[PDB]
Amino acid sequence: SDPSSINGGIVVAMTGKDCVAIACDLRLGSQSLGVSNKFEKIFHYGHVFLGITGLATDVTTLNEMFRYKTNLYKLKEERAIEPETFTQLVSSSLYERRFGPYFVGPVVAGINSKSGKPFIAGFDLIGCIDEAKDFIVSGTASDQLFGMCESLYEPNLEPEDLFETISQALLNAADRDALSGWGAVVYIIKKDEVVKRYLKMRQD
Amino acid sequence: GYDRALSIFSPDGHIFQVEYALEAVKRGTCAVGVKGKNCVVLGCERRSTLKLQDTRITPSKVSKIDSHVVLSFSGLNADSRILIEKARVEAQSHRLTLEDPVTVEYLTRYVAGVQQRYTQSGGVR
Amino acid sequence: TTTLAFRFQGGIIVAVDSRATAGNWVASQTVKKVIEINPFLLGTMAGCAADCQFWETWLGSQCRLHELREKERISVAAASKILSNLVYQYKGAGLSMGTMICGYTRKEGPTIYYVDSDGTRLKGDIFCVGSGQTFAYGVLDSNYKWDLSVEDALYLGKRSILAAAHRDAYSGGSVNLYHVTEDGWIYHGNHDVGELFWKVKEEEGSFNNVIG
Amino acid sequence: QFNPYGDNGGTILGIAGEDFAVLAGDTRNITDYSINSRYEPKVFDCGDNIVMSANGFAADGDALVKRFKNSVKWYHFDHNDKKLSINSAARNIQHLLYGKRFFPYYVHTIIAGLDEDGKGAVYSFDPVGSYEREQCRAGGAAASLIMPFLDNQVNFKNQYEPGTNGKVKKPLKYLSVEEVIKLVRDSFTSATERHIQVGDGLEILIVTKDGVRKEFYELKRD
Amino acid sequence: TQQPIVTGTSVISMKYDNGVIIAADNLGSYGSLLRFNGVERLIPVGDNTVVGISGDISDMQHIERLLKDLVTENAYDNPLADAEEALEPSYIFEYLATVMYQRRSKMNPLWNAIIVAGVQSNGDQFLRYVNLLGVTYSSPTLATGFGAHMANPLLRKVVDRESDIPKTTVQVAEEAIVNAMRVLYYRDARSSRNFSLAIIDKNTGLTFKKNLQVENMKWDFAKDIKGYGTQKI
Amino acid sequence: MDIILGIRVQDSVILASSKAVTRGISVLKDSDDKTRQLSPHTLMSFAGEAGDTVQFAEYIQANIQLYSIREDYELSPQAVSSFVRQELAKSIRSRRPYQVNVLIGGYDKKKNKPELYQIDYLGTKVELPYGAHGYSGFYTFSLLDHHYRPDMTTEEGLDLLKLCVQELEKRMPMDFKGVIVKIVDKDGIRQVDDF
Amino acid sequence: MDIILGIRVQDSVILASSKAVTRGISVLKDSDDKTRQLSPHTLMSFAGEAGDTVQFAEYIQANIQLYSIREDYELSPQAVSSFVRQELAKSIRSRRPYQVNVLIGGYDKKKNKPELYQIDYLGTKVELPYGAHGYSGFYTFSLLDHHYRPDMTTEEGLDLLKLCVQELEKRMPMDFKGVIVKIVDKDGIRQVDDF
Amino acid sequence: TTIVGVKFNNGVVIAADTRSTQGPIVADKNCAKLHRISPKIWCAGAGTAADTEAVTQLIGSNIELHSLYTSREPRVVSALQMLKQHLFKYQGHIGAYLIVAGVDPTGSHLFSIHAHGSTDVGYYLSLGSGSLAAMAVLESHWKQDLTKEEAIKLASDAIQAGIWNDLGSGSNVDVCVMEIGKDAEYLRNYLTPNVREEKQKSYKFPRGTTAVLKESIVNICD
Amino acid sequence: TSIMAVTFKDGVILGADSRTTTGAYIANRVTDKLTRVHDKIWCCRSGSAADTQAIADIVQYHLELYTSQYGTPSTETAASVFKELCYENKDNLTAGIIVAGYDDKNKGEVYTIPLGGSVHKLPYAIAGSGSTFIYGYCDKNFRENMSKEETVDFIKHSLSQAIKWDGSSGGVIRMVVLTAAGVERLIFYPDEYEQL
Amino acid sequence: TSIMAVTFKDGVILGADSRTTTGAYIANRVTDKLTRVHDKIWCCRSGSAADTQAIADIVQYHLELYTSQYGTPSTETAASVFKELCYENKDNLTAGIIVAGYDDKNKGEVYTIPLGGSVHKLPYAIAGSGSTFIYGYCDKNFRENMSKEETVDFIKHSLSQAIKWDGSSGGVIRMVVLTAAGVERLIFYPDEYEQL
Ligand SMILES: [Mg+2]
Ligand SMILES: [Mg+2]
Ligand SMILES: [Mg+2]
Ligand SMILES: [Mg+2]
Repeated sequence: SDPSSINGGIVVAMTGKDCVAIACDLRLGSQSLGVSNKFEKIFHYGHVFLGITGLATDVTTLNEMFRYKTNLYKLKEERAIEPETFTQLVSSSLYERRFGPYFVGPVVAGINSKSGKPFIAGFDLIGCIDEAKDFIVSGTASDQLFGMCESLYEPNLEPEDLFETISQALLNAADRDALSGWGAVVYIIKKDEVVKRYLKMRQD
Repeated sequence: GYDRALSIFSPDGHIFQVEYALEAVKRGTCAVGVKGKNCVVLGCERRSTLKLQDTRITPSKVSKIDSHVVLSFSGLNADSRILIEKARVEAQSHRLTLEDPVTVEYLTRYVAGVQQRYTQSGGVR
Repeated sequence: TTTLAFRFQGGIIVAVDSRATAGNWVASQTVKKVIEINPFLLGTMAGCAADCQFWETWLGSQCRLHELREKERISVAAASKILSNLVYQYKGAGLSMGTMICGYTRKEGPTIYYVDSDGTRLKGDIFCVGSGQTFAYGVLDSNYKWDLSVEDALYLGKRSILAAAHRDAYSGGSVNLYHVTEDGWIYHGNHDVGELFWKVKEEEGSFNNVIG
Repeated sequence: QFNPYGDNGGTILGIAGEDFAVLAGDTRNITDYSINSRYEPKVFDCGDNIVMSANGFAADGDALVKRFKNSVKWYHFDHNDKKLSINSAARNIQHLLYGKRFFPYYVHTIIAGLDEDGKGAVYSFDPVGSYEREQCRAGGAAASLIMPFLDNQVNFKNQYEPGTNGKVKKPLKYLSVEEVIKLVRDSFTSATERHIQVGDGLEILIVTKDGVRKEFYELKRD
Repeated sequence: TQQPIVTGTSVISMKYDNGVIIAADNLGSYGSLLRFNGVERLIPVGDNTVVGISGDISDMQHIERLLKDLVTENAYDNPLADAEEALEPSYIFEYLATVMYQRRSKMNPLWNAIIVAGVQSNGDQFLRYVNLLGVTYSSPTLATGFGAHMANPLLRKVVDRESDIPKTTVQVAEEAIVNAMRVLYYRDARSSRNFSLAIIDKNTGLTFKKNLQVENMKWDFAKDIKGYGTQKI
Repeated sequence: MDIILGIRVQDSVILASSKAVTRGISVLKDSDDKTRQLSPHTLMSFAGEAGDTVQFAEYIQANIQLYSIREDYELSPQAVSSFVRQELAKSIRSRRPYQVNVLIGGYDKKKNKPELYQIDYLGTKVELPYGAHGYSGFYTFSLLDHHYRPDMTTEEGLDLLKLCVQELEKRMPMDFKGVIVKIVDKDGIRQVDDF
Repeated sequence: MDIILGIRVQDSVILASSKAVTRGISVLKDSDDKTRQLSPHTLMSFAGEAGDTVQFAEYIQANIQLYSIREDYELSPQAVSSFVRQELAKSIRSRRPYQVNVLIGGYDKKKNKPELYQIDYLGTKVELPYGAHGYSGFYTFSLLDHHYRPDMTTEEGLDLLKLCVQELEKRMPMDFKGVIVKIVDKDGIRQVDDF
Repeated sequence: TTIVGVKFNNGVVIAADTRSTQGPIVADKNCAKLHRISPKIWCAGAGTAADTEAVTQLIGSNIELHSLYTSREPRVVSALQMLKQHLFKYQGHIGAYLIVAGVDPTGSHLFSIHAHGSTDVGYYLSLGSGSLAAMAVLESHWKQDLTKEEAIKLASDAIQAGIWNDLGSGSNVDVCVMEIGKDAEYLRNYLTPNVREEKQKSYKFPRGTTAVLKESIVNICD
Repeated sequence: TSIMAVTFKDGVILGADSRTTTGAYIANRVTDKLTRVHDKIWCCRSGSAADTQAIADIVQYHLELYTSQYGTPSTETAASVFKELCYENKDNLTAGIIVAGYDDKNKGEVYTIPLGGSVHKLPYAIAGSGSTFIYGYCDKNFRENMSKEETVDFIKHSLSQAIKWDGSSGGVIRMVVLTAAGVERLIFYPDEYEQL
Repeated sequence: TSIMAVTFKDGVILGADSRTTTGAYIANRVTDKLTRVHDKIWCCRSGSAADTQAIADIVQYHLELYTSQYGTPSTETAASVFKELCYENKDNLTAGIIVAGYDDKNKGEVYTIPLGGSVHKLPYAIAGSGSTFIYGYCDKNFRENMSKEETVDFIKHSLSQAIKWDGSSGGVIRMVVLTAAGVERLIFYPDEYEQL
């Protein structure tokens, strides 16, 4: 009965040279039972990408909530929300439920359309912002991801090289976690193009 | 506890207590075993100095150890009961753990082992 | 863990996985969950690694002492009972074992005994033990027949572990196969689930739930 | 109520080559959020070309190593100075661990050396005595950080041959002592960055047919 | 299963170029009550070892008796008891460490943290720690209780690693110890002003100092501190 | 309340639900229909805490029927499933949550496609080719992984379903008294009377 | 281990015992014989804690067989039941008691009468015309109170037993996979192969 | 976490380390723990990270509105009073432990605030897991009538003590100096004594190493 | 904590130590436990620092508002406001407060308010964890209508012993003198009081 | 309970109250808590009455057997035997014993043995629930080498205050004087000591 490890799953985000990457596994289970291998944990609102790990009902609920809020933002502001602004919105929304929190580990990723600066961020379940140049990790194999990212990561990687680093970080972290894996998706995000790749991995 | 080594070697290399136990066997009533092609027969002598006996209730010379094995003897009658009891207990213990009754060789090996133990244990004859 | 063993026309199939877990941490993917007691006796391991590994190797020593003393290979029944009587002495102390003693002898023929740490001992044709036992049962029962060939039987045992490795989070790594005949046991290799899954998916047309 | 166990932190790492083996471990000893020692060795030469480390609760670790060292000494007395093979040592350690099944040594044990064919060997144990021979094993506090990195770099897991449509795997091969030490040093520096109980110093024991050699490296002290 | 009743607080120690220094205050606390004020928690063994003990005082007194008996036992049938076959710090430590671990393994510990400071026969400095769990470790600076949190940081600024030991004199080392004892008196609620200090040098031998006091204390700044926020008067 | 299964085939969705209602050491009923028609082409089966299951199912039914009348229009299975999920998502953080797990089998008339949604009491929604709640999945999922094909007919889906029930009847500890099978397709919802 | 029944009729004792062996959410076996022949005219069925049941049954069996060999004589059902009771009476105040309930069905050759004894794990012995252990009694006792007659034949006793099994199969929550029936009479112990 | 506050001649200085933990794992190796309540009133937080940030931002927002309303520069006692009444109302459930420091028309101020709502005054303070290591330094070297440069040294020395001796603290030292009559100077990464050493190897993969099943262009535009 | 308030000829004196502990750690060794709620009405705080600060602040607010409307409040009135807060919120408070004040009519007065929220007017009062060790000393040495110097010596000697035996008490001895003359703050350092 | 032992010029004096309570009920108001383990070695008992009586009886046996073999035991020896019992059986005992005795060589000596079973030789000792209230008074008023009359007044005044504040203490004040002259029993009633 630990909300953060009932459904399982992982998200990882990295920065590169004029680009960002965000990736996640596809597993959704009920403890030992694998239920779905199509459960994607990454969503996007305009050009800002959000990955969410943890309790699957809250993953879904928060996606619907941030879609709701970014749509109203766009109508009123007459422009798409930026990663820096969205990060503050995620934090505010999570802390609003301080004593009844969503059991999640969100990860923001994106490129600022004005400045062109690659941006990533992570949060704890009550909204504490973890800003980072290098990488952000979340989920039931976060320890494994921290180890993989710390050793494999180097600054200023090109999109094609960054893809290999983030993919290998996720895959090998997932294979050392029982509640993660069952497929994987990787988003490579450039200033004005986004490539989505499904990875081949072991299905156990 | 009584520890005395009763069964011991002599200068000539004999254990007299074991050899004197054989003399007790030589005194006992005769017992014979003959095995055929599809059977075994155990014959036993009963001395005829004892009349007015009750043959219904008098301990029989041949004793069943299990439903498939029997034991006859010659020598001290009281001593034989201790071996027979131990043998019967081992027979049931074997069925319990091995899920199979004892072989005749196994049962013999057990009884023989008990007899041997009493030739080099303290305080026993 | 997922282990199985079933009886059929051509003897006994035994199949296990190779994953070891400490909570949600995958400790190992290359664990030997079959113990080779002797050329005619196998033992499967589920539950606590140390309990299974220690006591089943101890069991082999006891089986060896039996054939020295009795000049005859121990029966599957007698071997299984030594283990079951041992764990029964420890009942309540916290041993965790789900084991299957499999073998062939002249008097018994191909025989499988299920033995666990709370003292249960059962003879049977089909058994699956472990966290993924239900997944293995589902595939095994629906495709099982007595008149299976040795080839089809080996595959079914392999396919049943694969099914469990896929669905059960605490089962995986690889599949270890064994076949037991009148002549003894025969090892049929280590099969990595990483490659085996895609091979089976393609050739069989199964596993449509997965993104191919 | 009295708690007989404690956590002394630290992490260990064993890798097996073709004709050699390494057993590495950091020299930091901790309790809670305090540092007890920046240099307290926990990888030991036990004789007969066997190196051993029992990481976790240091008191149990020291006790186990001490008992195994003593087991080697008596193996020489009782069996005409015969060399204790790595496989025989492994089985012996299982009985030491399982002997306290109901009051366990709270340690992850790893031993390293050469097998009877002269090839590199590493054996790893759980607290209660289950063991397995492996090419690769990380143990202790930062095991979860280091182990998946080893799967990727030592055993080449999830790495396919470029251009083969993910059909042909990257072939397995033995690593040189130079390449292994690089992976060890990079593993420990990475662990030192992301784990608070890991740091101060790194001590590596290398085992070849010639003997047991030592190497020491500084780690971050924060 | 125990609980400590009458307790002693921090024991602090460090190595210097020619030997070791160890110190501990003279208090025997009874929970929050500062019950006993004349308690010696540094116990010399021979002329080359000082054992410093914190935690349960009843168990400390038991350990005193064990050490006292060890000296007696070592002298039996031993013509070289005051020479080559005299008790070393390493012998005394290993004995205690064996006892501490045996007692924890029987779920009946000696509720203590112990530091054995001394100088070996070959001139090498000996400094090692053992506690109720049987846990042992060595370091250029060692401390127990609050001393681990507050003294070690100050002592490690003097001797941060092995190579700093030859560069550290007895004057500098003692000053750091005395300074650490003052800091503990400021910040440890179960500490006293009165303490004992022992120096084991390879040349000058065992120097045992009793009835030392914490002095040169800064309290004057307290007069200016008023209220807890807004209060001006 | 125990066994509820779902299989989405080529042109229909098949729901199978156990007939047993057990309280204590007594099977009180052996003909219980654990499902409610939410709309002509949408069916919801349910299982969980006693009382809550029916109360929730009927509450949803009323809301969907209210929507149908108001707009003179049938909501899509996707729309109904999202509504149901949200209600369960609200419920889990209430004073006393609905402990009810559901399967929603529907035929989308606009897409001309069958759809099966699995939703647990936490509000965890997933679209699946086949689904189950409770201990049922531990046997059926592996069986369906093997035998299921996406292009199967309704008759083939029923034979596949028979294979699941047989396995459950063999290995399940409790007697669930068989199942009621219902088919959801383009022509609506009908019950298989002989199973 | 769950259902064990006993019915003493005119000239025999009939024991019916369930075939299911369940562990967790899996029926591991559906052909388990929960009984041991203690002597040619005495049969004991058993149910309770896993491991203990068989261990106890076989221990008793060995002791009675040992007695048979020693005296070349079969103990009466009353004598065997008293021995069994005493062993359970010792057990309940041990460090770890045998959690095993038994029925002892025997035919006394000296009295020419069938006898049925019900003994629970506490060592509580009662001689009865019909008996049961566990939840079984809550259904069967009332049924037998109604239909049972003391002068019934073996065939009538089997039909009465069929009526009990049917009621259990209808109202019991768990699937116990039918029963193995054995008859104890003057001619010894035999099994009814088709039930 | 290690945080300190030190008063001097014409102002006050605060300092902090830059390690953010997640149990024994280091999540952020260079987080900013020094927060702004108002331009010349800064805050250092320990305990529950979200609570320290949320509470400092809320009071900072209300302080700004108060400053606009009163046409006056915000006072430290106002931030202190607003923080402690908010924290007290939640009875310690908001795990915010702060060191508050700043300058205003009344002078220079230094306070500590605890989660339950209690406040303290002082010339030198320390909070966090490394507070005892830091306070040991402060009790050794603090004196009356410190200069700006002496205070910055003392403060950063106190943080270093925590960085080296406390496992919960690490990486860099941040400082903020608030002097009377001057603008406050925030010194991000004032010290950087824990630089990661060059790795022994580059783990840049050959392109094509990762097996792929599907590629697709994602539409982010309208 | 060791706190006390003593009435004498010219008025009243409040006394206190300066130690605040978190377990065995001294969080503050120079705490000011003597707090003003009005010009010549002060209090000594013991128990939860969060609770006693919150209470004292609310009382200070009430007495400031009282003064604006009705003029200077009596010491009894101040004690009544403390009591009202401590009594009505007794389930959620851990506060042991001694109230002391000087009127021109009533002269020096002392009220003690223990955990439950009862009120007790006394010639002198002692409270805090360290007070237990000086019940005997204070009872034997307290006299009514003492001089200023005698009352200072009494408080100094009393708290010196409380500090000596109580680990939770220590640091400096702060004192506040309340008379017709005005308000005087006194401080006494360890080197003086320890060797009494 | 309120118990104390005080060394002085001519020897040592043991003092104690006479109240034994079961909760708030006084089971015995005239208890004798001063108990002889040898001619001129006595003890004051506090804690579990069953435990302290059992211990004192065993000690009395050991010292009687000691005397038969080795002659008169020292006060240190008596304290050692108490300690051995209290320390080795610390898990099953609740005993706080003060040992006091007179040698001709060593004169008056006092040893206190708290709960844990540690031993502490002191010029004077106080123990029992009521001792907490007189740590301050005793520390300020105790002098070494007092006369008999001065030591009697010290114990009387001290226990009077302990009794005054401790509900678990009361009744009469019993005292036992140990000198070269011999053994003298003293008793003091409420009407005398209450109004000191
Ligand atoms: Mg995985
Ligand atoms: Mg799996
Ligand atoms: Mg580190
Ligand atoms: Mg004090």
